[PDB]
Amino acid sequence: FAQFGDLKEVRLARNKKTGNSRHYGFLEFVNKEDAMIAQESMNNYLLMGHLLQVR
Amino acid sequence: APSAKATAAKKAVVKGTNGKKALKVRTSATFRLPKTLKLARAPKYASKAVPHYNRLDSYKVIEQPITSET
Repeated sequence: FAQFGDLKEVRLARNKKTGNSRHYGFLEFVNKEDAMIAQESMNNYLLMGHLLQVR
Repeated sequence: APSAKATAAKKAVVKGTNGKKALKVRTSATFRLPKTLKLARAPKYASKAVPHYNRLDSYKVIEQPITSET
């Protein structure tokens, strides 16, 4: 997500017990417009058999 | 803002960045047929199945001599 603009700070959700992810996270790149274009791009994006949704 | 770095990435993921065509410039203001192949007559059968014997042999050419008084 550097590619969609300069990123401010990122953070995801890891378990505090046998630490592994609960499969979600958060981010703000800098901007509202950067956020919304990234959402428009990756709204229903695909890879193996999860698919990213974004808000 | 433009988010200029993103707009490259915008078209990147949905298309796959193969968006550059190449064009060959046609300096000539006109256009004619390209010199494509013109193949060779290699048949299955022959046209009349026999080489004709010589039609105009010498014994046919000279028909007679002449025995006259000039």
